[PDB]
Amino acid sequence: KKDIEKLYEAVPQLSNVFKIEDKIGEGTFSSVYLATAQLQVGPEEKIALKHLIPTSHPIRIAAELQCLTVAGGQDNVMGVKYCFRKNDHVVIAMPYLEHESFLDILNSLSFQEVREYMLNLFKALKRIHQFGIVHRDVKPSNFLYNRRLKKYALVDFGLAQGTHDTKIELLKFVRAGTPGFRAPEVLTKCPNQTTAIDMWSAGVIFLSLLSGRYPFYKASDDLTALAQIMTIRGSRETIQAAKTFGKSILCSKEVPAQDLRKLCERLRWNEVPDEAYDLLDKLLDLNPASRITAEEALLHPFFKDM
Amino acid sequence: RLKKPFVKVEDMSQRPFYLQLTNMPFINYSIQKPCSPFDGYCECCLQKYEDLETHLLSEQHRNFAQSNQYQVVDDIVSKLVFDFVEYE
Ligand SMILES: O=c1[nH]c([C@@H]2CCCN2)nc2c1oc1ccc(Cl)cc12
Ligand SMILES: [Zn+2]
Repeated sequence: KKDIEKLYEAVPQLSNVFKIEDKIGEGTFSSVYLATAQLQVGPEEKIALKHLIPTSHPIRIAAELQCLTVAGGQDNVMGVKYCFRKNDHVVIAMPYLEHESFLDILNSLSFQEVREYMLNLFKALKRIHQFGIVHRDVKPSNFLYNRRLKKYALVDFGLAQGTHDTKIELLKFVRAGTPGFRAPEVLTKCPNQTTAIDMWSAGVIFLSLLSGRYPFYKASDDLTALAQIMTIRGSRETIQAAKTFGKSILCSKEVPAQDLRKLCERLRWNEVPDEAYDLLDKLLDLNPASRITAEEALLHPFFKDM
Repeated sequence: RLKKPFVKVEDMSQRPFYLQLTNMPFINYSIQKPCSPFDGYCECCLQKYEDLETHLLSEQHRNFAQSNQYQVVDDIVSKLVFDFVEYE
């Protein structure tokens, strides 16, 4: 309420255009608000307004906008309608999509709905990865899901980096995500981090969906998450994989790799196919070179026929 | 020499970092669904701040905030189509 007032004051032009109703999201680097506006084309429309923290470097602001303009608005990737600026305050106006809380729907989705969710996530990931965008903060709060409408939008390019050959110019001139969704090569600070790190994240999401638990890896720092990952995927397996990316991991307590089906079943629909756990295993590959890509994921037997 | 349990991470070509907890993570199946089985700095002024509001109000920030450094942002904005109705 006081936040709404301060936003209007920071970007005065907003009061000419929007009736700002409520704050619908908040992260380290932004707050997202629900607002109403009148379209010239006729309809009134619900709008999401994303106020970026005024400490963002202009290049960071610009790179996020460029992701939205170039890659967004298609294939379950959020696009941008307009952008408002007064000085250091930038507000991105995007279409509003009404959406579920992940906690709410988690234990109430049918299995077919689990597979539709994952299929549609991989469509969004394939799209951004085609442009050489590494999202770096893929998690349920950044993947909008309208259960009723079966609509999906991947959001928030505010932590993105480019691949070596990225098609988003500003990304070459480039902030840490949630520990629980970060890949082993991320947690261990590998200098080379590719699109594979987002595929790991999608596997953590899939792990929550199959086990009925969220947040799966509940960790406030990177090494705690790594320790939790080792109890799932195995310490020896993690130590071996980390070598392939130039990291030496020592662990005092050896813990075995878990069977994924048994893990998810004990944590948690009557005949989940082997293909689901096989796909999970590929998503949670400890080696980022061998980890499945979004394009490969879409062709996985788990998704015949959709 | 490190008290157990620990995790240690080093780059294979050289500064180590560590984890030490009372207990290592343990997969808890008995905890009920949906609980986990395991249950600033300014980029503009290139400086860490004490308080956000007061840092924004500082002449260092105000100066950046009002410069031409957001040209790169306005350049993309100019390419977008304004399709809302605007009131006076
Ligand atoms: O970039 C976003 N981040 C977020 C969240 C909140 C701040 C951290 N990520 N939400 C949205 C974002 O864009 C949106 C567009 C429409 C709707 Cl309904 C929500 C969002
Ligand atoms: Zn500053």
